Amino acid sequence: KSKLPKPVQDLIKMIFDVESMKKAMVEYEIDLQKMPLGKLSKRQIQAAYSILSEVQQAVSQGSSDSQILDLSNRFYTLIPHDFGMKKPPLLNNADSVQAKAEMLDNLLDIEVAYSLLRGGSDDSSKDPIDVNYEKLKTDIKVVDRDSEEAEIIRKYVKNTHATTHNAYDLEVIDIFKIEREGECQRYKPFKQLHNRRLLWHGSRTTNFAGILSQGLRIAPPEAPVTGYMFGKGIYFADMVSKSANYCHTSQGDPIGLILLGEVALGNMYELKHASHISKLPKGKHSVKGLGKTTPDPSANISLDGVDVPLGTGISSGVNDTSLLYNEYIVYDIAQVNLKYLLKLKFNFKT
Amino acid sequence: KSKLPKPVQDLIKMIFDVESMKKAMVEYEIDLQKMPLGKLSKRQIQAAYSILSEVQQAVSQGSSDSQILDLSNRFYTLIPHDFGMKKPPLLNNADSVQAKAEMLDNLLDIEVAYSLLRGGSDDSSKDPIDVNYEKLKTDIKVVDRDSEEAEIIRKYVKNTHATTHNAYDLEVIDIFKIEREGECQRYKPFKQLHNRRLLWHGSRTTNFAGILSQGLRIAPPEAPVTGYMFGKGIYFADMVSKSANYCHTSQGDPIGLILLGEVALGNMYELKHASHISKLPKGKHSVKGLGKTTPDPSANISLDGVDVPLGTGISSGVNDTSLLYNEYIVYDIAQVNLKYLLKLKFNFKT
Amino acid sequence: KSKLPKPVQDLIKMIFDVESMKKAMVEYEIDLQKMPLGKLSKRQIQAAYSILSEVQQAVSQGSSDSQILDLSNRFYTLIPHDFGMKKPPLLNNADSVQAKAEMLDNLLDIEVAYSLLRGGSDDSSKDPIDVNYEKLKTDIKVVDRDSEEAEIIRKYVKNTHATTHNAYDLEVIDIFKIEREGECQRYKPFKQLHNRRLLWHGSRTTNFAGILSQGLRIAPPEAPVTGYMFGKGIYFADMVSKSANYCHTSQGDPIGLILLGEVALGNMYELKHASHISKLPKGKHSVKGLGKTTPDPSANISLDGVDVPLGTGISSGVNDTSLLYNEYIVYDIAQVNLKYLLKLKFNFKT
Amino acid sequence: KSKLPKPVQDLIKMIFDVESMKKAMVEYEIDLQKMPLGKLSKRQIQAAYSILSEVQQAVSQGSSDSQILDLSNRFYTLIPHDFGMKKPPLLNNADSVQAKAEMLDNLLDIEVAYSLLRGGSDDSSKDPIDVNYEKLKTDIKVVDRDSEEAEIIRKYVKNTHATTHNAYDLEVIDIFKIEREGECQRYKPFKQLHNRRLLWHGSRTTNFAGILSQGLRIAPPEAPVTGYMFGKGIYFADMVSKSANYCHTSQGDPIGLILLGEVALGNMYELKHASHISKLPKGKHSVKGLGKTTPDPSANISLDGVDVPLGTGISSGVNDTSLLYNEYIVYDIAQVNLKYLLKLKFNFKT
Amino acid sequence: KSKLPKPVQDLIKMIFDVESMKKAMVEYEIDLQKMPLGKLSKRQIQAAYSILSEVQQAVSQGSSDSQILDLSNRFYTLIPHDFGMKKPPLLNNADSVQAKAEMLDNLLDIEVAYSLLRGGSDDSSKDPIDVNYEKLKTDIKVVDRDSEEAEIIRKYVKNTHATTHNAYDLEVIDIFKIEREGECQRYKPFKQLHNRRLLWHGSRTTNFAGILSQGLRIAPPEAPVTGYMFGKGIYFADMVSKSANYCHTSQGDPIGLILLGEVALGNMYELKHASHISKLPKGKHSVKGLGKTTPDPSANISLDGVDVPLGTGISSGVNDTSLLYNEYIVYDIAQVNLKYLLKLKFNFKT
Ligand SMILES: C[C@]1(c2nc3cccc(C(N)=O)c3[nH]2)CCCN1
Ligand SMILES: C[C@]1(c2nc3cccc(C(N)=O)c3[nH]2)CCCN1
Ligand SMILES: C[C@]1(c2nc3cccc(C(N)=O)c3[nH]2)CCCN1
Ligand SMILES: C[C@]1(c2nc3cccc(C(N)=O)c3[nH]2)CCCN1
Ligand SMILES: C[C@]1(c2nc3cccc(C(N)=O)c3[nH]2)CCCN1
Repeated sequence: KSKLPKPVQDLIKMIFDVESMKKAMVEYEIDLQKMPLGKLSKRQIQAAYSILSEVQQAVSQGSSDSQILDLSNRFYTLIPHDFGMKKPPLLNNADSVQAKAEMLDNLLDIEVAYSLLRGGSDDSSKDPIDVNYEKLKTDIKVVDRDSEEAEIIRKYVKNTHATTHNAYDLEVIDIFKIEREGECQRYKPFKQLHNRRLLWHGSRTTNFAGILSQGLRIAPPEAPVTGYMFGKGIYFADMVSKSANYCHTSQGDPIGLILLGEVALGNMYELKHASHISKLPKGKHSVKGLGKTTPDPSANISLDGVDVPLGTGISSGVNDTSLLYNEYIVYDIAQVNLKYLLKLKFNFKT
Repeated sequence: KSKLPKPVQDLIKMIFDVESMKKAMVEYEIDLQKMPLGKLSKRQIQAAYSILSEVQQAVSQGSSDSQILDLSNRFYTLIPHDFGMKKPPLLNNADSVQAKAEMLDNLLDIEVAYSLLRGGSDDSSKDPIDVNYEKLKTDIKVVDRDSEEAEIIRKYVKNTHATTHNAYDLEVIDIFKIEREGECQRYKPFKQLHNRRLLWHGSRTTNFAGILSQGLRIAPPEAPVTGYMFGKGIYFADMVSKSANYCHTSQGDPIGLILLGEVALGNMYELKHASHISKLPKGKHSVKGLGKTTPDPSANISLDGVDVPLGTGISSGVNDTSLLYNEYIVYDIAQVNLKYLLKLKFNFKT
Repeated sequence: KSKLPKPVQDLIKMIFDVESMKKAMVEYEIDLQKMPLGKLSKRQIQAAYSILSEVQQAVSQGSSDSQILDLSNRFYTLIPHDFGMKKPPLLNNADSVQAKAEMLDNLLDIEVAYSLLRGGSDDSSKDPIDVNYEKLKTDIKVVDRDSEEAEIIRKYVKNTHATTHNAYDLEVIDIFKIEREGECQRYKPFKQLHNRRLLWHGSRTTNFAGILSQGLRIAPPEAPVTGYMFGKGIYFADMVSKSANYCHTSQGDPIGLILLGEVALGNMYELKHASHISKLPKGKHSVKGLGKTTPDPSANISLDGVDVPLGTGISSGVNDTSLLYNEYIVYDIAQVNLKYLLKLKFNFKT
Repeated sequence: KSKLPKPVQDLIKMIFDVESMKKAMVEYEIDLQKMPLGKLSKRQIQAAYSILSEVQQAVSQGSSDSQILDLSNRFYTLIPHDFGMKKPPLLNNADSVQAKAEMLDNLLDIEVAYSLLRGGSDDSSKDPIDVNYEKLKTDIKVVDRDSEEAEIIRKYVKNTHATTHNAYDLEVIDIFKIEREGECQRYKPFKQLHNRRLLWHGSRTTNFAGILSQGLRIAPPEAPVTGYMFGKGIYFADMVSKSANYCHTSQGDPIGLILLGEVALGNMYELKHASHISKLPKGKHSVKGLGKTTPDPSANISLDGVDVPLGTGISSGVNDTSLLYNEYIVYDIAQVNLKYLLKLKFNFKT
Repeated sequence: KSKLPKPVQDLIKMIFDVESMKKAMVEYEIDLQKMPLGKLSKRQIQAAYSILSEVQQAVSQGSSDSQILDLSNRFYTLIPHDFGMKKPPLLNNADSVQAKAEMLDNLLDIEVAYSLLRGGSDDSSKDPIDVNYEKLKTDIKVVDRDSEEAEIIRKYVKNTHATTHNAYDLEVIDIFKIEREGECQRYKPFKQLHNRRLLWHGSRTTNFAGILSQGLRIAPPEAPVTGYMFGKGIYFADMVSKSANYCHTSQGDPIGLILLGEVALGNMYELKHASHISKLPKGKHSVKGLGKTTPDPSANISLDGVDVPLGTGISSGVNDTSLLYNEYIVYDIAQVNLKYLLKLKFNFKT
């Protein structure tokens, strides 16, 4: 039987859960009869991305309908949604393209997870636990609840979580230290870059197999730009509250996963409103969206050079921003070093 | 084409939505491969109820396990849940039986809805809209947004909805007046009973076909008692906030349905803590669970004799109660007269 | 002596107050010794705008300093700020250009007001009150406190003002009905455009002479784009709280002015994040920035066809927006019809 | 049997309740064995007042103890408090004298009530209800719950009651219109004085017999001045929250009484901090203590000339005051016309 | 070049800023054309104080106008305010005299600062930084951010700052240890007095040159008494929130200065309402105004004998007070030992 610790074994079952994949798809109204899990394709998803981009263009130009109707019908022909009646919803605005793209993003990681869950040798010489674990290409270790690392992290979570949106309370059930294969050399260069911070990154549970196996990725060129406040990059927050909302947990499934990564920010280009760049000013190596709220700077803390902004949340200098929280973006995956993964229990106050 | 107004036509598509049925089942982790919608049976559900009751008994006695294991395995053999690994959850406590029973309740109405959605004559001499509408055996009319009825109702909803649990805001999209076949004579007697009130009753969208076609029903004898604070009856609230939580809506599906019914309460037996009776004291005809919060009595209002407690929520006399809201229970379905049905939009504040 | 009502006479003294102009300039650290009020020039302000735009460009490119230093020194040579020591602040980021542009905007209206306050015939055949009043080219009337108009407006102000940012409370001291010369024909066309709404527009008191005499204007081409979430246009809000923050009042001067204008919106292009367009999609005639909060739609109200969204503030459908409040933008001044002007007393809670 | 309405009969039993008198005395730690109700004397209470004033003087001078000890022993020799051990508390500070004076105030009205409850003819030719009612020398009438008067009053109570100190909620159980003998001519003069307002005045239930029979009175000369922010006068509030705190109700006895009186204020001398005057500036006829909170002026309302400030509570112009609420004081009892008396139910939120 | 640390150099530029002086004067509506900075006189300010006192007297007596008009005209003849029209405001009430006195207080320290900024030798043998520094006659040192002193102070600031008036958040930018010449011997005596506490004292930035050079001073005899709740003395608070409001910072200038001083309180005379004494009871050496809120006593802390009440804010025993916060007053400047000065950044939540 697996020599893996019990908490890791449970982590493995969580991310490679087929029922969870199926559930996310039905939550999207996708018809599994026509589009089963094993039938998801990458080229199919790229095609869908392209259509979405075309809708956004049609929307910006103000297409004289008809074109919007055909594009909409084309999208649903590729992504078989079952509605029954009322007819398929029309994709005629930014809000609509954003939702569909967010879905394609998730469906791609599910496709990635299903494709890994079915490879190599589906024999039993070894239990499914250790095999699937190996497929992640990531070394996973449990962090003792009573250590220095755990204390810092828990405080990070406890302090950057306030009451302004306290629709729930956070409880850390498990803390894992992580270092995926590949993310141990690639970073070494950007390490010779100042302003490295330990930041939060939340994401749907059904995307973690893809995230651990492939690392955080930047949206492909066929993907619509709408939905990314600061262009196609990798986003992080310094307040657990901001990231936790991307875990999409609920009273039904109050358990979610969240990452903590070391990101070599370098000189940050500061902005207060959405701006599509990806182009970056000379000398800048990241973007910091300025939020209304920020961790108490006096409470900052470090270690090895990586700053950890676990100060309680206070009002920042500028409020003339649309953003509520800080937001950090990098446009090179090499600037990111995934360090920890937290299994969190969301208790809703309701 | 259907002569029904557009809002009613939309109501019809909502309650007879197969994708919605399928989605509620997958949300329960049920494996549709083994247990498709068309395969749901009433006797199967009664059997499942019986097992649940046996678990509750085993739990109260403190069964020396083994018996709990076999009962648990028996439940999952009847209700095929797909877990993958970790093994099926053990049903060894009140909290566990309550969740499963709540599920069986919902699965029964879905079974009822699927069985109605497939009967009579699946021909096309008439569009599916009018046919399915007739299957409800309920007369449905739209209440003009600018009428007296609509004004009273909206205020009822606006005032009994506070900020203590404001995880969302309520918006009335449609208001329907209703009178199902059968619920027009049966009540006439209990009408000759004082203390009639117009109260709220929320419920999952997927249960409305069953509710409209069969009316509100009291739990069967095989059903576990755990989960019903005051025995097997029909529950109502006088604060929309209390009932709205049973609609189980979310950011994904922020739309829900809620009923308003006239209930001939008669003399109410007042209690402050859960009590399983169903037996009722001589001269009493209902139970009022006393809550910490209550609509402002000064703001009460009537019409035809039916009191409408739309006063804003204030602290009640007694707080020495566990209950947060008032709760009304009747043990005879004839004491209930369903009058209106509201389509509501839940806007979460998050 | 002036036949004007006392409240209008007081309004006149307010907007044509020289001490107020002088005070706004010193608040900007401007040195009146070098740059007196009478020395402000329009070409000087246009030049300053150009420099600011050049800084923004330098900032976006990431100019290798030196260029940033010379541009900064050029700006302060044109706009003489007295610092004393520490040296002039460097304009090397978006946040810096925005503040300076906001200042140039205000300084231009002050220049406009000073230029009107000194023209025609500074004789005394007529008192300064009626003369200056005429210079506004706007017909001003007092709205009786106990009328229908006043009631609607006050409710508009009372309901769209919540407690989330209740750093103050609002009190309407005077309500004026207005129709400036020119804004009585120019609009007639766009009146034949649907979706006309009565919206709020706040602004510094020292800008009202310019606003009444010239009407709301769209930023000139030399002006930096940074600072306008949706391009150079005319912005309105449907929640008095949003607009009131642009009055820049305080415990020292708790009195401010705010406008209510009828804007022929037409088809609104809906967005959730900043987007510089001005280009507009075919068929769209305005932009609606979607906020997290919005007036209760059920409470909407009209008259003559102009909708007045005085519903209390509730959570809107989407929160996936950066914006807190709704925001409406039009890119043609003819789409705007200034109707009322309110003198408001801000009571801070502190 | 009494022809008095039931609500008035209940009012009568409330204010002439001996058990209530006894209870207030034991709440004061007074030993009824030594000082029974029937043993309370007016001269005894005046003597006690004098001692208290002497303590205040000793406190202001900073008496070298001993004098403080003898005065303290003298007070407790007159007012027999049972402590048991620890010894009698020392009266050596303002806070101590204030509490004792407040007690003497209450004990005097109880003495007054007991002295009325035992006079004339304790025969039974008439029931105790009508007799005691007559002893009040006040004409009492019930105000129908569905009238104009009741509506105004209830709104007055509902709006001037907020959430800042919402340790309870208010419910009006009975509303009485009142006009005591004597207070129907005496006022006629001051009626020819502007600025008449309908204000709140709360007070312990055990003081109402004295208040109805003798009217609101100003503290006697022997009484300490400490405790009266603005000298010995008659105090009123324009926010039910302020007055309700002087009813001293609780979860045990959540029922209290509160008055509404018409007071001919005249020119008000405005102050922001305690000031002992009673001397009043020429032309002023009352004092208005300026509070941080005040009823919304726009919502003011009148009738017959008496202003009723039932506007919801908002932040007032000045916060540089110690006072939280407005407070009105008059130094001539003739300036007061008691109009209504409300029986209120306090529901604590706890 | 100056050997002073950079943070001290910045402190020096802050308090000796001429633009800041000019700005405070224009904020007062003072006409710099008539009353330039260099034209401010001490005798002129004393004269103005006298007039204010005369107005207060006229107000208390209730002067039959005319006298109020002449006094008002006399005040504005001495203090040249530019209004333009509407005419000069009438000084006919306590609220008016308080504002004017507060202004004279500030104008005097500005006069003091301008008089120091222009003395000795305006040569350049030494840079203006070290010269002006010497003129303060105060030894200034920077306290390392990571020391014991800094930790205690920051906690003092973080805990005595709540959410009840959280219109802003506090950030300590610099912490200076201070000991002015003279305040090193004078205190030695009162050090042999118990109950020494480290308390807060806020003040306008433009008053610090005067405060450091002359120390905290007690109002002169010609000064009005109105405005000083407990007579002319030196006031301190034990909750940073109370003192911070006297820094008069804003979104425009969110930076302020605040002092921490050791005050030898001795026996405190406790009061709950304003009381003009200065006379003090035998054995008492200070006054403590009792507030509704107070630092958690359990969290008290000391060092060398000086208590530091940095407990979080909790409800105090008595609420029967007008005061919201505690307030300490001493009537001998020798009882005060200025120890630290904090540069604070105010972040408004708005
Ligand atoms: C909306 C979007 C996003 N913005 C974020 C800001 C802070 C944190 C996260 C996170 N995932 O933890 C964010 N995710 C844009 C890129 C993909 N999803
Ligand atoms: C938990 C339970 C329930 N209690 C309620 C109290 C007030 C209202 C409702 C409602 N459905 O609107 C309630 N439903 C017990 C019976 C079935 N579900
Ligand atoms: C920041 C900016 C602005 N945005 C607004 C949104 C709603 C209302 C107003 C207003 N003035 O009442 C706004 N003003 C951009 C254009 C000039 N000032
Ligand atoms: C404390 C004191 C008092 N101050 C008040 C201010 C507003 C209302 C009332 C009231 N009784 O309704 C007050 N009572 C001083 C005079 C006797 N009691
Ligand atoms: C209003 C007044 C004042 N009262 C205070 C109470 C606590 C602290 C302070 C402070 N300056 O930090 C105070 N200042 C009266 C004397 C001058 N200003």
